[PDB]
Amino acid sequence: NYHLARRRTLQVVVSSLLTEAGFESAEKASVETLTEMLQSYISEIGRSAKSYCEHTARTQPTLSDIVVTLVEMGFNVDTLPAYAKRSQRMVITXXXXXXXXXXXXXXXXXXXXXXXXXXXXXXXXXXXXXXXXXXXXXXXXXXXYQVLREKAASQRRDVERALTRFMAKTGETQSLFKDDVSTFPLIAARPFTIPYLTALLP
Amino acid sequence: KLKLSNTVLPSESMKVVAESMGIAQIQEETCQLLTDEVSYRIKEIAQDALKFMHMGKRQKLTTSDIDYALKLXXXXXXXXXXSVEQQLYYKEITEACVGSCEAKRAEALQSIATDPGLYQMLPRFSTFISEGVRVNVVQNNLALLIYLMRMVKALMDNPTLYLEKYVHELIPAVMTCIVSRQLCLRPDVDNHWALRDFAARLVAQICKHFSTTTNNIQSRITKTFTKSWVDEKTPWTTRYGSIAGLAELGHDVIKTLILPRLQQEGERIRSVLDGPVLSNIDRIGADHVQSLLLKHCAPVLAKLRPPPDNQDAYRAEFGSLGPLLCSQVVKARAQAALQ
Repeated sequence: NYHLARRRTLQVVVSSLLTEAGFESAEKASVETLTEMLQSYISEIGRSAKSYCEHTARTQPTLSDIVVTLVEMGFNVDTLPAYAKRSQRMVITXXXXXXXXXXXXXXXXXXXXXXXXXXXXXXXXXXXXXXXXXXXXXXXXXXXYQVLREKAASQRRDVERALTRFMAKTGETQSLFKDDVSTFPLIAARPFTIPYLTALLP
Repeated sequence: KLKLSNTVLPSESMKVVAESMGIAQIQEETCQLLTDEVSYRIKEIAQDALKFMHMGKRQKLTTSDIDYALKLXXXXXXXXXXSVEQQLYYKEITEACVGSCEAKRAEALQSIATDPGLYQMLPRFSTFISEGVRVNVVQNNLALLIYLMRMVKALMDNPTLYLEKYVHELIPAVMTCIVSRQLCLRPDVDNHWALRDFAARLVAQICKHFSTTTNNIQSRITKTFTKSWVDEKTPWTTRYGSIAGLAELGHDVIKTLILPRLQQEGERIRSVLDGPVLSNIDRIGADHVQSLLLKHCAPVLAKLRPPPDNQDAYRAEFGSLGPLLCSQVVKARAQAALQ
């Protein structure tokens, strides 16, 4: 798709030479076919010089080589100065177009860890560890002995006070002050039948 | 499993092409065998050119290819989605969001927009950024706003990471930055209006992708910005964020909405201008807000109506638009002259 611009530049050259001729209208497919014939003629000149200058041990085609090539391909070269009086004096040179660029980027992590490791070749680019390598996750360590047993004894105290409040407000209640429903609702006495089987049971 | 019938051209059209040169009266079977033999030669040259470009190693055939062919009981501990290497890379991303160096800033913005298939430094990343949005709205710092709003911009331009499942904890954090109370200092509100320009510009990039499904995107945000425009006795930061959010939605959105709101907000202009006794923070605040929204709504009316009768167009726009609307119409005519 990107090769098409030079062929259309050759079409612009054909249109400029038709403007030099003086054609107002044209047939577009015939103009493109003559452009194909023109680039095949250029390739035929090139093939002639290619197979022509391999007859020497040298490679470089000179001016007289192209003279013998154009006489071989049927052209009177004596009109080449006079056609100059036309061409580079009556047709304005069109310029080419090539807008190439190199973009910039930055993905600077800090991880290499192997410049020239075991398969040692100093022509490479180790990318990163953020994309290639991986790791493993645990995400849970505390390991604090005194803090752990403080948490355990605090939870034991919480269970003590919770069951204390529960059966404090549940059952028979006699308090310390008058009506300690909120602060200290101590469980009142049951007294039951057989104390020794209960109070001496491991 | 396959049948390769002979592609034979209709011999009557071949007789039309023949008798265009005027040969003779032609029988059918002669042209039939001619189409047969020409089809054999065409398919053999086609096999030759396929051998060429399957040694040229392309599945497409150009003209030049056939031109060269014409040469003839306790469970185990859990593990997060992160690894240690990419969560420290995650910490590099978050601290480059904090990062004062603009070289580290552009490195972070390029890393977010050009890490395709990351997908696992996804939502946990975006989750307490939005909580970090919520805390920093309360903390009210313009620097953390412009860092996170450009960070969403790099998130939106990363083409592989689809937003669809993870939309609905990001968009209200964007809209929270739009509405109100971005007040670092009272003479330093000027940078916040460009933020609301940038934030509504992000919403324009949002709305072109997700409203094909259930209309949270178009219908809810417009009815939010409609009723926020209805909300009287609110600060003008709400009024600027609503209209500029509606301004980024498109040409025809403003054509529907600011067709009655041309003169109705012009009444809001001359309620502010020649209005209160002395409140210069709200005066200078509302004035350039009404100035910016006038000349940004002006290309909507310039594309709709012609720039004739600027005195009558000011009467059609409640006076206060003229001649700044006519000056923007002259600027729109100069922009048309540039084309």
